[PDB]
Amino acid sequence: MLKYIIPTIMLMPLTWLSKNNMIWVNSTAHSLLISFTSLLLMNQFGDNSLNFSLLFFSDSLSTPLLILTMWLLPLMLMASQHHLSKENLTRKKLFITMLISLQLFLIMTFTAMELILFYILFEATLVPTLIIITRWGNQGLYFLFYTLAGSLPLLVALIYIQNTVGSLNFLMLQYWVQPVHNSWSNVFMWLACMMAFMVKMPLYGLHLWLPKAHVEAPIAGSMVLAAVLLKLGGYGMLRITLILNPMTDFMAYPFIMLSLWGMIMTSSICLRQTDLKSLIAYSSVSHMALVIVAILIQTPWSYMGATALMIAHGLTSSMLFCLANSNYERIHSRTMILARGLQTLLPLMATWWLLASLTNLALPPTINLIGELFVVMSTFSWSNITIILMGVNMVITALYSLYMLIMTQRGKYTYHINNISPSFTRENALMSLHILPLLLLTLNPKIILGPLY
Amino acid sequence: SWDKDVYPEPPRRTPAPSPQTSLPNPITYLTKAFDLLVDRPVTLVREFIERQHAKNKYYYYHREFRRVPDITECQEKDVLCMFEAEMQWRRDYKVDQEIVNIIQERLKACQQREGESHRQNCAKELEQFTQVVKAYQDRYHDLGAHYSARKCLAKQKQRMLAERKAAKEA
Amino acid sequence: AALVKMGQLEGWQVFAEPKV
Amino acid sequence: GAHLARRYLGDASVEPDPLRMPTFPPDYGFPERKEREMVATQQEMNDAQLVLQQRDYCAHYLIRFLKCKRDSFPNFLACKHERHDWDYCEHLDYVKRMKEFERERRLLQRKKRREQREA
Amino acid sequence: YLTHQQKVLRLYKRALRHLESWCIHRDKYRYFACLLRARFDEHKNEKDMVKATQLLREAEEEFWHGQHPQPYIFPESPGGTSYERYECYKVPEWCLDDWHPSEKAMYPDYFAKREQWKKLRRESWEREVKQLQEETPVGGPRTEALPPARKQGDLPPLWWHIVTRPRERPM
Amino acid sequence: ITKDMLPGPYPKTPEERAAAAKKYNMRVEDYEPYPDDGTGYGDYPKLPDRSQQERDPWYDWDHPDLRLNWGEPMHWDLDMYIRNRVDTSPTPVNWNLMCKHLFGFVAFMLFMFWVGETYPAYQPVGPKQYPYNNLYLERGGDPNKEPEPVVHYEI
Amino acid sequence: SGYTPEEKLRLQQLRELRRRWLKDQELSPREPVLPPVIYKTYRHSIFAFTHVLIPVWIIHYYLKYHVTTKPYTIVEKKPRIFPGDTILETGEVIPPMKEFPDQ
Amino acid sequence: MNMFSSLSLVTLLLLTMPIMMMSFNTYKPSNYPLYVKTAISYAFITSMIPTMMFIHSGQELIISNWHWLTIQTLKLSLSFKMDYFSMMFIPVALFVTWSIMEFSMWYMYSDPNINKFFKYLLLFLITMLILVTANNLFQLFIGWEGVGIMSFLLIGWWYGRADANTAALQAILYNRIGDIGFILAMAWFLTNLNTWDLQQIFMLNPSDSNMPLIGLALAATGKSAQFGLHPWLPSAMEGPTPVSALLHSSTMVVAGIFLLIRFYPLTENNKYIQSITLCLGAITTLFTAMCALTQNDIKKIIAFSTSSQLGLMMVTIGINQPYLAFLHICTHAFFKAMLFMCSGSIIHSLNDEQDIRKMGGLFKAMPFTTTALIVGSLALTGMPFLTGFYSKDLIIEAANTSYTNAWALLMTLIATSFTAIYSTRIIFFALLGQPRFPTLVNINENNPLLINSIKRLLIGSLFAGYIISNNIPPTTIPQMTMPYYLKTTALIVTILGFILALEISNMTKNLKYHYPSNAFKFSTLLGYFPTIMHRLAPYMNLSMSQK
Ligand SMILES: CCCCCCCCCCCCO[C@@H]1O[C@H](CO)[C@@H](O[C@H]2O[C@H](CO)[C@@H](O)[C@H](O)[C@H]2O)[C@H](O)[C@H]1O
Ligand SMILES: *C(=O)CCCCCCCCCCCCC
Repeated sequence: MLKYIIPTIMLMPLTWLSKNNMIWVNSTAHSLLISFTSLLLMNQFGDNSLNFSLLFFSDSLSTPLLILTMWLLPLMLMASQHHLSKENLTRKKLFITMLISLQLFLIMTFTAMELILFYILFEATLVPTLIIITRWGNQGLYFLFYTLAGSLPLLVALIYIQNTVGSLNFLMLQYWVQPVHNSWSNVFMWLACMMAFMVKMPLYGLHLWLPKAHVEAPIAGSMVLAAVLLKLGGYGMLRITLILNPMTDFMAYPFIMLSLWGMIMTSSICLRQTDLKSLIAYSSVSHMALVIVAILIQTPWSYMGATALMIAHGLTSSMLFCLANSNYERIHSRTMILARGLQTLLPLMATWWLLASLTNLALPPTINLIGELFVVMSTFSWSNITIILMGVNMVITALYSLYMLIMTQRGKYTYHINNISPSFTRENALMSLHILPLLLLTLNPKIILGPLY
Repeated sequence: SWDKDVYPEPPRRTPAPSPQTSLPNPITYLTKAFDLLVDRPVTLVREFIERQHAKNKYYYYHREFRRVPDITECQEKDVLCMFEAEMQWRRDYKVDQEIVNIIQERLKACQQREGESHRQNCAKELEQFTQVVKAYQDRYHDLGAHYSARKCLAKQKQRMLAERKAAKEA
Repeated sequence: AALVKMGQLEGWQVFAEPKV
Repeated sequence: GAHLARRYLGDASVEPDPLRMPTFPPDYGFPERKEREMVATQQEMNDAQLVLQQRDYCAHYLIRFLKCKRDSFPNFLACKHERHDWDYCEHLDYVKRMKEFERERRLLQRKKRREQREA
Repeated sequence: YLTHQQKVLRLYKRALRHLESWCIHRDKYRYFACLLRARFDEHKNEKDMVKATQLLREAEEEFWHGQHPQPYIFPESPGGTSYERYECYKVPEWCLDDWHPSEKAMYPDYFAKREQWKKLRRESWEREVKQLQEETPVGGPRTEALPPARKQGDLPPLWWHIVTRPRERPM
Repeated sequence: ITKDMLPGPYPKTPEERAAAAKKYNMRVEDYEPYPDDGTGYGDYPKLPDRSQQERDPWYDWDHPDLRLNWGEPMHWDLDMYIRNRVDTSPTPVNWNLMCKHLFGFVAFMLFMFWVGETYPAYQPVGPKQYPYNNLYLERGGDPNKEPEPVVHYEI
Repeated sequence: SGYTPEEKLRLQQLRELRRRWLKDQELSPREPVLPPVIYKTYRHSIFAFTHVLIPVWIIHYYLKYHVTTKPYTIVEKKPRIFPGDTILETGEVIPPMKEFPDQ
Repeated sequence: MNMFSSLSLVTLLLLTMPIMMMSFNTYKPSNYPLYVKTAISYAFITSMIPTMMFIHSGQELIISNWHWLTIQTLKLSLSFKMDYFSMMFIPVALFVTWSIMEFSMWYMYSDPNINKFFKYLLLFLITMLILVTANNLFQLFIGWEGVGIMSFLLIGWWYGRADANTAALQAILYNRIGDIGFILAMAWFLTNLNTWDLQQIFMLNPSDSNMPLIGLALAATGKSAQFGLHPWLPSAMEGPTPVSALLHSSTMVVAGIFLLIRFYPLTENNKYIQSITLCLGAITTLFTAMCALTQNDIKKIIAFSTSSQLGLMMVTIGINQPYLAFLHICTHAFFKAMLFMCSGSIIHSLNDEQDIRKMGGLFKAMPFTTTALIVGSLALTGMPFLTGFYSKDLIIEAANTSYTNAWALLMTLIATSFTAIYSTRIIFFALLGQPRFPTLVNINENNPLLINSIKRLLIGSLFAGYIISNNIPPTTIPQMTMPYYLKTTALIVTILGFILALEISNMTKNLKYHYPSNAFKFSTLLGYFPTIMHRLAPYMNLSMSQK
């Protein structure tokens, strides 16, 4: 992984040593080069993972997340450079450095071979994230609750597992895993191993930090939060469930119920959301509830669907935040009903809205549909009755996805808004860089299906 | 082009035309136009391409994996032996998936080929599909996403003990 | 109370005696 | 038809049940009944790829028609007589089923008359 | 909000239109329309305004019973089949300011005249604002009626978005 | 905008009512908060539960598609009452009669279909006859097991 | 119930501006100022060549040398065989049916 | 085989070319609509060659050209089923679309987005041919949901109009409820069988097929607007008239029926499913034919006519005559598409007036539109030997003589009489009587695009049923023996409908006041289902979502 870690580090000297007006040109050009080289990780074998060294490895699960992570950095730079134009040079460079350090932690987090190394990097990602959202945001209980009920119990459980098993290396755990027998102490080990990831997904009932975070965050913060940071919870659960069997058989039930019901609740809430960024944030809770279900029932089909859903959602949700940001940069408001009939004024940007909406409601054969379908098939075997809940969710999702399109793009334009300038080349390029790779992945879906393929 | 034993096809029997009309058959005149306009130029282009491939002939091979000891022969917690047994089991698991795929394609081709008489004429293909699916189910079903050679072996022993217990009951 | 009963059954140590 | 008014409004005991019948031995009141002869063989119907519901006691006329329809292309009007032979054979087949219903009906009426007579 | 007269006349029109929906044929509608007028002409000179209001109230209850469930609607009226059909085609005039100069150069005569209107708008604004100040009682307007231009050379206050509104068939 | 112009807690004394009413551009007589229960409406006005479709379409609204005027207080559930969603307009048929007529029709049909199933129409014919033991082999029957023959006779 | 003199006057003044505005939407003669059976057979011929012949060459090449070279990619329903038919591959003659009863 | 397969695929590839060349590659904006119309015209010809080969020898193919994805023991390939149903429907769909596109060149002439309109119509057609040629459920699902999205984009064509957006979202809502059943069938087949391929499903031929077929029936209910999920089809009249012609004839609405036809090998053996589809079709055909009796919008009458015919097709499925249901699809496409184009001819000439109460006196003023309308109406009502008689008449005979639910049989016969009444209603109020339209007469139908497009469908509505029925191989044993009162029932009840309708339509000219009965109001307001349901359910869901 050093071929990716070191060049990512070199983005920092590049940004700080660049000419005053070239900081966006240099960082974007060179982060795209790093993203290009990330395709070399697709050297995946049918039996073995790609094991670089004693610290880092890459299987079919972390590879697509790594490529998504490295693709996002250049996109985040384009999305940010307009609203940071008036910031001074040193604060521009500090913002870019925060994005680079977040990529550095992320690529190591997805490739850490030892779970305690994963945990340390998994928590370091919050330092640049909180700085980004606070220092460049628009305007306590959850930090305290999350650490109390998530981060700290996970640390104790991992340390306890290492004492008992003798290792936390993931390859070693694949061969030395022992069954988890029923006991009250094992019930707390199970919860301690999962609650930190459930909060970050987020699990329904623990999700209200996400709409709040998205409302305050700048565009880059929302992009990485929606595309990659949520998937740390999914990735962590996909790994740590290896050592939680067979206790997951019954411990999953309350969390499956929360997700299956949470799907319909958060989808329904999207119909009544008055703020675009909140609507997308609740849409992410609904989509991620499918990933939680898929991880918990742990079947070969549910894991392939979960991997595709995480990748597909990352591109789609990030694209939707960029679309909502392009409106905000004109009308300076997040309210969905304020600016209507925008298709009359911005015809091409309306096409992006349509394509983003179509992937959001999982139109076949988008990878949004493939991932969603695989989970629906797997949960039907788990219990035939689940098809009703999954089916209803598909209906409501199409309703709010098209409601968002109809409210903002269709109808009559708002008379008094007269600063709707034509879409810049920067914005159109930003949208096509989300949707083109997303639609191209339909041609070769196998590379985002994960290691169970 | 492909092994006719792995993907068999019964001998073809097309009946000779027996026209009982005097109107010309338009499909015979469209066949000659197709051969003249579509097939022949396509064949010529391919023959040119194949001549170039003949000039430069090079080979690729089918990888052969030697057999290594099964997980049953591995000592507990011996990762080095477990690693090779586990990797071999995964290769065999993937091959068995393609064996079921081959038998499913035989069955599907038979259904289309036999037409309205498929229920009677595809009995052999259905029987072979039924048996292989059973064997595949016994090996691999219900293992879970975190499947392994260990979990497959544990499933086998559970089934073997039940069979041994049922043999005594009889 | 529930935790205390759980620890009594499972033998959870509050002030564990040093061993290693 | 009228036959439904009898079963549902009148006495159903003397009306045939379409799902159950025949409820009498095929030789009752019938000294020496010849079997139906099948002209087409199983291989012929198999090779012709007749639909299963078409593989009845008229299949040989259908096989003849399907062959003529194939040999007369593109003349899509050249097999009227063959089409009619198949159609007429099916008409005779249906009448046979109409007689089976009528025979069962009279037998059920006959059974009713005896029971009264025995009573 | 509406006088008694305005309510009697609005019922008269509404009753006739619903009658048209029933009768369909023009001779039949003409016959029954004259009978309906004779009913409105029976109590035209009702003086007792308590009696008149009772007559109107009963008339409206009779209308509700007799109305057509699917009355005729002019195609471009609210609820008609062409209502707002062409709204997607109405682009506000301020969008022309954002045209690329190469787009503007295809219509030199048009965009020259457009400058004159923009100039006329700018030079009139102060006088329009002043006129509304000196005619508006303290506390703000009591109604939404706007005044005309009272001098020569003045334009009626707040005219821009009425005069330059999109055409009803903009393409 | 300032905190004085933003929504506040439920008003207690009448003086807060007057200030809240002026904040929402309403007269004191029209202003009425939601019930001071636990929902969290605050002092946001409770306005008539009517869809935007009921408003006069010919008036020059500042928002023609929403039929709203600038500065006018918005109904709490405005996004539910837009013209694309819930309509509450008067109907020519009373609501309760509509429901009874519609339910009565569906109930009668479902009943008659049940009757039609229990007394099905059919023609006076015996079962259709097939040769070769009711096409035992064609229907996929086991060729090694001998089938108990079915025999059909002439009539 | 008519216009007041004030209302009449404002409408007249707006009417005059609106009609002048509408007249100004007319294009001048030079606008837009832009920058710098045989026929019936040619289009059908060119269209047939570019949209039927070229695609069919590509598709026929694709099917003949890449799709039909793999097993079970194009599966035919086997031809119907009627009594009396002759099989090309083997020359086998299919015997006629029995003799029918008179009907 | 080599010419059969190459021409089958070039038919589909030819249709995607005008979409592909939209990316600046000798793209002539000059006349893009004419370019797209020409592609449909050539695709029809190339699709006639495989159809002729099938008519001749019954040749049938499966083309599984591209291997897309393998999920363990489930191979997914792009596979095309060039069979009976594909070979007959594709030429019919292309022929009708060819006329609708030529009609649209005149109807949508002034629309500034004429090019985008033809792109959407072409996409609508491509996604429908993916549906009908699909050999696996996943590929079918692509076409299934593709037509639904194109309906949304075309129903809401005039996106500034709030009712257009509401109708477009309504279509998505009802269709997505049906798609619950579609994914239910996909989940059951994968789990119980091990496939999404039609060949392996029919080879295994499961007996406990109640759950998968209920799912498929639910999907058909939404897509073909059967009772319960029906309101969206009449609301789809918000779209431009050419959209309704394509939506209601050779696309979308018949996909639901087509799905059940493709699975007849399973429904043949499930009498429980046959009962359900029979009853569902009978209530649909009767209920919507009743609604059409009192509608005044000429497009709504024809929309309820389609729902009534779709109900008849569903009845034909429930009596185990999948091949007669398919024939009705093909015949119905010819004259139902023509009727919409005749209505658009009237609507255009009366400056977008759609209320028949404002028409009248058009019989002589529009002689060619009148001729097509009468021909179309007679075909719809089963006039002997026109296109509609060659399917509808057989369906009634088959139902009359089947072991069947008696109430369903009765409701179907009454709906046949109602077909004559609302057909008489259009002709009476549109063509006859005296002009009731405004005084500035702009009636003009002398446009070659208008005449030619209608003319080709008029020829179809005369001889297509005869030509098709005399070429298709027999796959059943038709019932040809029955009493005279069962043989002529369709003709009699259709004639009584005309007699009854003429009496009622002539009563409207009397100088007598007219009061509304509860039955009249029930018919006018569509049985109140939209009013109660489209206010109650949105309220209940939206009101709980906020809290
Ligand atoms: C194919 C044939 C189809 C036939 C369908 C027949 C069944 C559907 C019609 C059922 C109507 C039942 O109606 C039920 O009783 C009456 C009217 O009848 C209604 O209630 C009211 O109706 C009318 C009008 O106000 C009054 O005269 C009556 O006094 C009152 O009861 C109820 O709200 C309803 O519950
Ligand atoms: C006799 O030949 C059978 C066919 C006649 C059809 C019967 C008409 C419908 C009967 C309605 C009764 C309703 C009871 C469910």
